[PDB]
Amino acid sequence: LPHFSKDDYSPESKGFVENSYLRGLTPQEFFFHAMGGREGLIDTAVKTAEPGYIQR
Amino acid sequence: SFNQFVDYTLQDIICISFGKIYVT
Amino acid sequence: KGSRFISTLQVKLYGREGSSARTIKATLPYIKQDIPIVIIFRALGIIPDGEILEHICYDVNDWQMLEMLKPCVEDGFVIQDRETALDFIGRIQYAKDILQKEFLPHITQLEGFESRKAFFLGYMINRLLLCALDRKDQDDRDHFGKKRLDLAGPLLAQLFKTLFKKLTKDIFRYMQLAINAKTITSGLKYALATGNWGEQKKASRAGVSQVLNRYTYSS
Amino acid sequence: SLMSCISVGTDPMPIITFLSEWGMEPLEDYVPHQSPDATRVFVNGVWHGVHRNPARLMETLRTLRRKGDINPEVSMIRDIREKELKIFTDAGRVYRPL
Amino acid sequence: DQENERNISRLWRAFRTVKEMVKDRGYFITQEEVELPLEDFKAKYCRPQRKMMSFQANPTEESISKFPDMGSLWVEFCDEPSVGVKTMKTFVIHIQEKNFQTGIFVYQNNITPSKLVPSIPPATIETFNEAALVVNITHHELVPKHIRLSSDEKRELLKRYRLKESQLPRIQRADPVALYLGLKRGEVVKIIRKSETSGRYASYRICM
Amino acid sequence: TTFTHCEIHPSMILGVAASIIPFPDHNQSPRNTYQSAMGKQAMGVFLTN
Amino acid sequence: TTFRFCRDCNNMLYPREDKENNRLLFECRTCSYVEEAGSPLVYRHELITNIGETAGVVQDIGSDPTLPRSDRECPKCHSRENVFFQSQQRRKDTSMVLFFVCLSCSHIFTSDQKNKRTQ
Amino acid sequence: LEPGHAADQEQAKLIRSAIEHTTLKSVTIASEIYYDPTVIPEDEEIIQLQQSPWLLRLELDRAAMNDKDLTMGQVGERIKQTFKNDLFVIWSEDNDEKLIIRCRVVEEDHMLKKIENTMLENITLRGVENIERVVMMKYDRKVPSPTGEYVKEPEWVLETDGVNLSEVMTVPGIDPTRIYTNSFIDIMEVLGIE
Amino acid sequence: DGPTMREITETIAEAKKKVLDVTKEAQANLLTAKHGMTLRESFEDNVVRFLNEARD
DNA sequence: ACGTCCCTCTCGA
RNA sequence: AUCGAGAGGG
Ligand SMILES: [Zn+2]
Ligand SMILES: [Zn+2]
Repeated sequence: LPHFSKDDYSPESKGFVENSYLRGLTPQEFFFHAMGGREGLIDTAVKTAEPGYIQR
Repeated sequence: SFNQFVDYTLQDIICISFGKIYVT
Repeated sequence: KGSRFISTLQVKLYGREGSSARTIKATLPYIKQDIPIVIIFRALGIIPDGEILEHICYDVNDWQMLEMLKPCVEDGFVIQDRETALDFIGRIQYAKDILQKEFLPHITQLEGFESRKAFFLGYMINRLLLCALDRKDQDDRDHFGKKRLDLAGPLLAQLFKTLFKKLTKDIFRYMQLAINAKTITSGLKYALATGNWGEQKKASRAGVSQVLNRYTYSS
Repeated sequence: SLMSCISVGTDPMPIITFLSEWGMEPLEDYVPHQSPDATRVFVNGVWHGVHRNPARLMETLRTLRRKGDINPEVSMIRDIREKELKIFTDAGRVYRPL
Repeated sequence: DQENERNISRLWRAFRTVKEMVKDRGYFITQEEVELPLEDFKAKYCRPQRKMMSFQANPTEESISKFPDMGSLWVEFCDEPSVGVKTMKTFVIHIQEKNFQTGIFVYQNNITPSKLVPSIPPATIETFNEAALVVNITHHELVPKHIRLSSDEKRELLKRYRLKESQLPRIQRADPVALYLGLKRGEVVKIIRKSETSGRYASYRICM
Repeated sequence: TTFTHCEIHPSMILGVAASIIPFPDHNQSPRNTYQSAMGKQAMGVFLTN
Repeated sequence: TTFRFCRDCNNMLYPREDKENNRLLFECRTCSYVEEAGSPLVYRHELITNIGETAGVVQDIGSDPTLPRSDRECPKCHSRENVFFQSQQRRKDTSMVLFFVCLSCSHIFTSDQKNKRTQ
Repeated sequence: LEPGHAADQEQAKLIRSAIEHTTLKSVTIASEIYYDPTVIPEDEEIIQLQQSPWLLRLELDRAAMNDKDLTMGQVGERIKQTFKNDLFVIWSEDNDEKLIIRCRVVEEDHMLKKIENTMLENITLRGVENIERVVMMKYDRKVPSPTGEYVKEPEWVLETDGVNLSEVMTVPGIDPTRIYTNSFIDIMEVLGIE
Repeated sequence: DGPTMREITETIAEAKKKVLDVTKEAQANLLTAKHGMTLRESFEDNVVRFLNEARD
């Protein structure tokens, strides 16, 4: 993230969202949540036809 | 995008010899 | 700034790790086989097989890099001068046109620049090798800054240019003002009106002029 | 997103000259076997020349647009760790405000 | 003394399992005979030379009831890792002049075409290799008990279950086990296995 | 503190629509992706003419 | 190997052996130039690469805001003011030890405690 | 493992390193070539105890012969043997300063660079091939404690990253009657359709 | 938000230590290259076991 | 080589 | 009506 040290392997910016839903992510935490579920959203609309084919 | 299209980068396309061009 | 130019440039390091066949060739606009990086350097003008190695290497101390530029030199040792080079691209001079013209043209395709066409070609075979020797992460084809996106302007641009297109070769028929006026209009109309971004009437990136949503302001 | 805009297309000549006039050796008179710390110039994917100490080159430029003498959409970027300098008058770039 | 002794082990195991297959296929062998360790093997067979360990076991008195034509099987080994037709003519005549029934010839490294095996009607000869005989496949956890069916034990499945030959599941002539019992085309088998349901399903396969 | 620049308000990464979620910094990322193209299937005052 | 080319052709040079005197010459196949080897090290493979494991780190290297700085010390001037960075030899294995770099005296030095790196 | 002492971590430790496939390319940290009819300064002591003056000196790595823990008197032994007596070769010792092998061909400039690579990739040391990597781990397995009940006596098992059972069947000190591979297609060819 | 969230705030802390240790420790090469995986990959697969069990 | 099932709209030759 | 392209609904 153009807000973070270079050559850095922290958790506080490799995706560990310490804050909770009650509390409220920061824009960092918020962003990475996003990337994660997308592939999630890709798993459901895109690759849902993988086993629909298997079945026919 | 449209403005910069119309204004300039539209004229650029004039290459019995064609010159400066006007649109209403 | 005047065309579309679909002629793209390939340059590949043959031979994988443990093969000593690691010849570097290139495939170029309008030429079937792949041409040894060396041959193409000569038809450019850079002739001594070693003269060229300073175009590739920006510090003649990358011994491991140079050791791979070895086969290619012998691969294209068989041709030594400029003439010899582009006859292998086949009166047959035609090769000088093809280099000058449809090749690395985001530079100028005036002949006289034969030294930034090369000092580039090297710069390519350079960056290729840093990745072969894991001093580079191969680029990120999913990297956004490297993606451009045309908006309405450019999109009319392609259409208007490719439209005025066979306007001027229809006026080349008004000899053998009373030229055609409809085609620029009914053209522009068509695409902005089909979403099949025109291209006469053969379809083509279909679904690009979409009618606006009106169920709420936000939408 | 909201504060995103997009590049329009600017012209390259009046800066490829502003380089010839501040530290740029064209390449037909370049061979690296006298200058390896030769840093490289790039405008829209064209290698026009070479410069030595980019320090006050990329930093006299970065206050050149900042006052407006160069257009604010064009993006300027040098890569210390690889000694390269790419500039884009491109039309298509998705700039944000900062 | 080198480490030829590791090549000495990898043919006594093979031997035991090569001989194992003769008991199951329907011949006369005792468990002691196969269990003979290398200590008693080397003593009685060394130095390791193969033309000494050639055997000739014969049918049991149980096998001769349902399989009363399964005659004399001769098994000769070769010393030369590679084998050519010259040596093969010396082995084929052993069964040729004595008119035996079947033959299994083990080669320990390689044989080329010089292609004459199927020219002794009526006797087709199996040809194994020490590289795959060393460890028996049949002892595996997932290799069920295939059992040879007779020519009258066949025409008895084909009436009871109301089949035509076609309709029966299949095993192929090169099937590790089919070879391990030398199954011909039209021979069948009674693959018996534990099942998590039936507790003891009893499939059937023919062989082409 | 090697800071070249500073972000205006983080909230501006949001999109044209989603910009309307009440506190997406307290919601699961796939939901926000629905309210997003769900306020686009709504009812309301689309213009004034 | 760091080898060279002729001085008449500027073409590279393919080794050959003095079959009478027992010596090594660097032939040429364009012209008939020759010369006698400097060292006997004709070829080198080097499979476990290590050249450039700190690749690229020239002039203004405590500059690239990107890389923060450490509060560690330099083995000569001893500046707690110094940049840093992982091995810039991007292989799948190479370890996460960090070749520091001093803003103040421009000299490399690992914190690798198993060994102790020079470059 | 095998029936008896399959609770013996060590017994696998050699079946680990008895198939885990090691080659020359595995340890060689550098392979150079030289024209020298014994110039090399530190090779002098080594040479102490008709060919061709073309040298081939590949150097190994300390840790390389520890993870797979090879022997300096065996690594070159198969190089020696691969080319019959057509290659004059002799190495150093395991308690040396820097492990190195030296081979002579017994023009051949690139002809020896021939067995530059040939030695590296197509010369396997300690293991059966295709099994690129291996790793032994413990997992509980229920079995009857004589008293009559079933109990919790674990054991070791060598999990592979390649599949040529065709002859990891026959290795000694495993359990050929139990070995299992995901390749239901190899299992089909080896052990029977059924 | 009783003392419960008061003590959930330290496990989010102490489990940064259990990954702060392996931090400069892995960049001092002392990191035991585990049987198989790289040194790099051992650092991830041993920290995510320190973050997952952290979240949980 | 085919590339999950169904359904509601809207629009250009 | 027909084919072609387009956005949404589970
Ligand atoms: Zn010369
Ligand atoms: Zn210092």
